[PDB]
Amino acid sequence: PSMEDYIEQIYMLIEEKGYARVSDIAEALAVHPSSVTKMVQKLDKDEYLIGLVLTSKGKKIGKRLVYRHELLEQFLRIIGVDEEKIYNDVEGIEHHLSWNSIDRIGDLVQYFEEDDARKKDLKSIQKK
Amino acid sequence: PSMEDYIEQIYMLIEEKGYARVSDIAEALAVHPSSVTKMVQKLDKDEYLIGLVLTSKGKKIGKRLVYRHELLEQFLRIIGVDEEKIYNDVEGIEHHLSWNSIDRIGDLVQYFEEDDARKKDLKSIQKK
Ligand SMILES: [Co+2]
Ligand SMILES: [Co+2]
Repeated sequence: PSMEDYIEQIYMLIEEKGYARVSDIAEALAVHPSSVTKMVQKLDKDEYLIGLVLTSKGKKIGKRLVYRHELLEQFLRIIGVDEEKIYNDVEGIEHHLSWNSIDRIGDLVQYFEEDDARKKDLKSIQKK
Repeated sequence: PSMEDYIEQIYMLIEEKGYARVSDIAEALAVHPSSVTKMVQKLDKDEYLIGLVLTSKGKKIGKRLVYRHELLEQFLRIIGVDEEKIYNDVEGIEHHLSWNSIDRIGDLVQYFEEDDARKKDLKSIQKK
Protein backbone atom coordinates (compact mmCIF):
# COMPACT_ATOMS: atom_id res chain seq x y z
CA PRO A 1 0.00 0.00 0.00
CA SER A 2 2.94 2.34 -0.63
CA MET A 3 2.81 5.49 -2.74
CA GLU A 4 4.53 3.44 -5.45
CA ASP A 5 1.86 0.75 -5.39
CA TYR A 6 -0.84 3.41 -5.85
CA ILE A 7 0.96 5.22 -8.68
CA GLU A 8 1.63 1.86 -10.35
CA GLN A 9 -2.06 0.94 -10.39
CA ILE A 10 -3.22 4.45 -11.22
CA TYR A 11 -0.93 4.60 -14.22
CA MET A 12 -2.19 1.23 -15.38
CA LEU A 13 -5.87 2.15 -15.09
CA ILE A 14 -5.31 5.30 -17.11
CA GLU A 15 -3.52 3.22 -19.76
CA GLU A 16 -6.30 0.60 -19.67
CA LYS A 17 -9.52 2.68 -19.42
CA GLY A 18 -8.38 6.25 -20.02
CA TYR A 19 -9.07 7.23 -16.41
CA ALA A 20 -8.63 6.02 -12.82
CA ARG A 21 -11.81 5.70 -10.73
CA VAL A 22 -11.48 5.55 -6.95
CA SER A 23 -13.43 2.28 -6.92
CA ASP A 24 -11.12 0.82 -9.60
CA ILE A 25 -8.03 1.82 -7.63
CA ALA A 26 -9.63 0.32 -4.51
CA GLU A 27 -10.43 -3.00 -6.20
CA ALA A 28 -6.99 -3.20 -7.79
CA LEU A 29 -5.18 -2.73 -4.48
CA ALA A 30 -7.61 -4.61 -2.25
CA VAL A 31 -8.28 -1.64 0.03
CA HIS A 32 -11.40 0.27 1.06
CA PRO A 33 -12.20 3.48 -0.87
CA SER A 34 -11.49 5.44 2.33
CA SER A 35 -7.81 4.47 2.18
CA VAL A 36 -7.77 5.41 -1.51
CA THR A 37 -9.14 8.90 -0.85
CA LYS A 38 -6.48 9.42 1.82
CA MET A 39 -3.60 8.45 -0.46
CA VAL A 40 -4.96 10.54 -3.35
CA GLN A 41 -4.67 13.72 -1.28
CA LYS A 42 -1.07 12.88 -0.38
CA LEU A 43 -0.30 12.06 -4.02
CA ASP A 44 -1.82 15.42 -4.98
CA LYS A 45 0.16 17.39 -2.38
CA ASP A 46 3.37 15.72 -3.54
CA GLU A 47 2.30 16.72 -7.05
CA TYR A 48 2.07 13.26 -8.60
CA LEU A 49 -1.49 14.02 -9.69
CA ILE A 50 -4.23 16.68 -9.83
CA GLY A 51 -11.18 12.92 -12.77
CA LEU A 52 -7.71 12.48 -11.32
CA VAL A 53 -4.84 13.17 -13.71
CA LEU A 54 -1.14 12.33 -13.32
CA THR A 55 1.31 15.24 -13.58
CA SER A 56 4.32 14.64 -15.81
CA LYS A 57 6.07 13.73 -12.56
CA GLY A 58 3.46 11.07 -11.80
CA LYS A 59 3.55 9.81 -15.40
CA LYS A 60 7.34 9.35 -15.36
CA ILE A 61 7.16 7.38 -12.13
CA GLY A 62 4.17 5.30 -13.27
CA LYS A 63 5.88 4.43 -16.52
CA ARG A 64 9.02 3.39 -14.58
CA LEU A 65 7.05 1.27 -12.11
CA VAL A 66 5.22 -0.57 -14.86
CA TYR A 67 8.56 -1.05 -16.63
CA ARG A 68 10.09 -2.47 -13.44
CA HIS A 69 7.19 -4.86 -12.94
CA GLU A 70 7.23 -6.18 -16.49
CA LEU A 71 11.01 -6.55 -16.47
CA LEU A 72 10.97 -8.53 -13.23
CA GLU A 73 8.18 -10.81 -14.47
CA GLN A 74 10.22 -11.40 -17.64
CA PHE A 75 13.34 -12.18 -15.57
CA LEU A 76 11.63 -14.79 -13.41
CA ARG A 77 9.80 -16.29 -16.39
CA ILE A 78 13.06 -16.60 -18.33
CA ILE A 79 14.90 -18.36 -15.48
CA GLY A 80 12.03 -20.84 -15.27
CA VAL A 81 10.00 -19.83 -12.22
CA ASP A 82 6.54 -21.50 -12.23
CA GLU A 83 4.24 -18.93 -13.91
CA GLU A 84 1.79 -19.03 -11.00
CA LYS A 85 4.45 -17.84 -8.57
CA ILE A 86 5.82 -14.96 -10.59
CA TYR A 87 3.32 -12.19 -9.89
CA ASN A 88 3.49 -12.47 -6.11
CA ASP A 89 7.32 -12.65 -6.11
CA VAL A 90 7.54 -9.55 -8.33
CA GLU A 91 5.08 -7.59 -6.16
CA GLY A 92 7.17 -8.57 -3.16
CA ILE A 93 10.58 -7.53 -4.46
CA GLU A 94 9.97 -4.72 -6.97
CA HIS A 95 9.99 -1.82 -4.47
CA HIS A 96 13.10 -3.11 -2.66
CA LEU A 97 15.58 -3.26 -5.54
CA SER A 98 18.00 -0.43 -6.34
CA TRP A 99 17.95 0.94 -9.87
CA ASN A 100 21.39 -0.62 -10.21
CA SER A 101 19.88 -4.08 -9.67
CA ILE A 102 16.92 -3.36 -11.98
CA ASP A 103 19.27 -2.27 -14.74
CA ARG A 104 21.59 -5.27 -14.33
CA ILE A 105 18.58 -7.58 -14.40
CA GLY A 106 17.57 -5.67 -17.52
CA ASP A 107 20.92 -6.54 -19.08
CA LEU A 108 20.58 -10.16 -17.97
CA VAL A 109 17.19 -10.47 -19.66
CA GLN A 110 18.72 -8.89 -22.79
CA TYR A 111 21.53 -11.45 -22.59
CA PHE A 112 19.06 -14.35 -22.71
CA GLU A 113 16.83 -12.65 -25.29
CA GLU A 114 19.55 -12.37 -27.88
CA ASP A 115 20.49 -16.02 -28.32
CA ASP A 116 17.98 -18.81 -27.74
CA ALA A 117 20.90 -21.21 -27.19
CA ARG A 118 21.54 -19.49 -23.86
CA LYS A 119 18.00 -20.23 -22.64
CA LYS A 120 18.45 -23.83 -23.74
CA ASP A 121 21.74 -24.14 -21.83
CA LEU A 122 20.14 -22.66 -18.71
CA LYS A 123 17.36 -25.23 -19.05
CA SER A 124 19.98 -27.98 -19.24
CA ILE A 125 21.31 -26.93 -15.83
CA GLN A 126 17.94 -27.23 -14.14
CA LYS A 127 17.87 -30.85 -15.34
CA LYS A 128 20.90 -31.59 -13.14
CA PRO B 1 11.69 -6.88 11.42
CA SER B 2 10.17 -10.29 10.72
CA MET B 3 10.56 -13.61 12.47
CA GLU B 4 12.83 -14.72 9.61
CA ASP B 5 15.09 -11.68 9.99
CA TYR B 6 15.45 -12.57 13.65
CA ILE B 7 16.18 -16.26 13.03
CA GLU B 8 18.74 -15.37 10.34
CA GLN B 9 20.62 -13.03 12.71
CA ILE B 10 20.33 -15.37 15.69
CA TYR B 11 21.72 -18.35 13.76
CA MET B 12 24.53 -16.14 12.49
CA LEU B 13 25.41 -14.93 15.98
CA ILE B 14 25.57 -18.50 17.26
CA GLU B 15 27.79 -19.53 14.33
CA GLU B 16 30.01 -16.48 14.92
CA LYS B 17 30.29 -16.29 18.74
CA GLY B 18 28.69 -19.50 20.02
CA TYR B 19 25.70 -17.74 21.58
CA ALA B 20 23.15 -15.03 20.83
CA ARG B 21 22.87 -12.17 23.33
CA VAL B 22 19.72 -10.05 23.28
CA SER B 23 21.97 -7.01 22.95
CA ASP B 24 23.79 -8.48 19.92
CA ILE B 25 20.48 -9.26 18.22
CA ALA B 26 19.23 -5.73 18.97
CA GLU B 27 22.39 -4.22 17.49
CA ALA B 28 22.36 -6.52 14.45
CA LEU B 29 18.79 -5.60 13.49
CA ALA B 30 19.09 -1.99 14.66
CA VAL B 31 16.06 -2.42 16.92
CA HIS B 32 15.34 -1.62 20.56
CA PRO B 33 16.31 -4.45 22.95
CA SER B 34 12.79 -4.35 24.39
CA SER B 35 11.48 -5.39 20.97
CA VAL B 36 13.95 -8.28 20.93
CA THR B 37 12.93 -9.59 24.36
CA LYS B 38 9.30 -9.72 23.23
CA MET B 39 10.21 -11.23 19.83
CA VAL B 40 12.34 -13.91 21.52
CA GLN B 41 9.31 -14.97 23.61
CA LYS B 42 7.31 -15.45 20.41
CA LEU B 43 10.02 -17.56 18.73
CA ASP B 44 9.90 -19.66 21.88
CA LYS B 45 6.11 -20.04 21.59
CA ASP B 46 6.53 -21.20 17.97
CA GLU B 47 9.33 -23.56 19.04
CA TYR B 48 12.13 -22.10 16.92
CA LEU B 49 14.20 -21.74 20.11
CA ILE B 50 14.35 -22.10 23.91
CA GLY B 51 20.59 -18.66 27.22
CA LEU B 52 19.10 -18.55 23.72
CA VAL B 53 19.26 -21.95 22.03
CA LEU B 54 17.80 -22.83 18.64
CA THR B 55 15.69 -25.98 18.39
CA SER B 56 16.27 -28.32 15.46
CA LYS B 57 13.42 -26.49 13.71
CA GLY B 58 15.17 -23.14 14.32
CA LYS B 59 18.58 -24.42 13.23
CA LYS B 60 17.15 -25.82 9.99
CA ILE B 61 15.40 -22.53 9.22
CA GLY B 62 18.48 -20.48 10.16
CA LYS B 63 20.73 -22.51 7.89
CA ARG B 64 18.25 -22.08 5.02
CA LEU B 65 18.04 -18.34 5.67
CA VAL B 66 21.80 -17.86 5.66
CA TYR B 67 22.02 -19.95 2.49
CA ARG B 68 19.35 -17.74 0.85
CA HIS B 69 21.19 -14.58 1.80
CA GLU B 70 24.53 -15.80 0.47
CA LEU B 71 23.07 -17.11 -2.80
CA LEU B 72 21.33 -13.81 -3.50
CA GLU B 73 24.53 -11.86 -2.84
CA GLN B 74 26.35 -14.13 -5.30
CA PHE B 75 23.59 -13.63 -7.84
CA LEU B 76 23.67 -9.81 -7.67
CA ARG B 77 27.47 -9.91 -7.70
CA ILE B 78 27.66 -12.13 -10.77
CA ILE B 79 25.25 -9.96 -12.78
CA GLY B 80 27.48 -7.02 -11.92
CA VAL B 81 25.57 -4.99 -9.31
CA ASP B 82 27.81 -2.41 -7.54
CA GLU B 83 29.13 -4.19 -4.44
CA GLU B 84 28.03 -1.39 -2.08
CA LYS B 85 24.38 -1.83 -3.11
CA ILE B 86 24.27 -5.61 -2.85
CA TYR B 87 23.64 -6.07 0.86
CA ASN B 88 20.70 -3.69 1.11
CA ASP B 89 19.09 -5.20 -2.03
CA VAL B 90 19.40 -8.72 -0.62
CA GLU B 91 18.01 -7.71 2.79
CA GLY B 92 15.03 -6.18 1.03
CA ILE B 93 14.09 -9.00 -1.33
CA GLU B 94 15.15 -12.13 0.50
CA HIS B 95 12.02 -12.94 2.50
CA HIS B 96 9.72 -12.04 -0.42
CA LEU B 97 10.93 -14.73 -2.83
CA SER B 98 9.26 -18.14 -3.16
CA TRP B 99 11.55 -21.16 -2.81
CA ASN B 100 10.92 -21.75 -6.51
CA SER B 101 12.54 -18.41 -7.36
CA ILE B 102 15.41 -19.03 -4.97
CA ASP B 103 16.10 -22.43 -6.50
CA ARG B 104 15.92 -21.07 -10.06
CA ILE B 105 18.28 -18.26 -9.04
CA GLY B 106 20.53 -21.03 -7.73
CA ASP B 107 20.47 -22.75 -11.13
CA LEU B 108 21.23 -19.40 -12.78
CA VAL B 109 24.24 -18.85 -10.56
CA GLN B 110 25.36 -22.38 -11.49
CA TYR B 111 24.91 -21.56 -15.18
CA PHE B 112 27.37 -18.67 -14.97
CA GLU B 113 29.74 -20.55 -12.67
CA GLU B 114 30.38 -23.46 -15.04
CA ASP B 115 31.60 -21.47 -18.06
CA ASP B 116 33.43 -18.17 -17.73
CA ALA B 117 32.60 -17.20 -21.33
CA ARG B 118 29.00 -16.71 -20.19
CA LYS B 119 30.15 -14.10 -17.68
CA LYS B 120 32.24 -12.46 -20.40
CA ASP B 121 29.29 -12.39 -22.80
CA LEU B 122 27.10 -10.87 -20.08
CA LYS B 123 29.76 -8.22 -19.40
CA SER B 124 29.59 -7.32 -23.09
CA ILE B 125 25.85 -6.66 -23.18
CA GLN B 126 26.44 -4.26 -20.31
CA LYS B 127 28.83 -2.28 -22.51
CA LYS B 128 26.40 -1.81 -25.40
CO1 LIG C 1 4.19 -4.39 -9.68
CO1 LIG D 1 19.76 -11.67 4.89
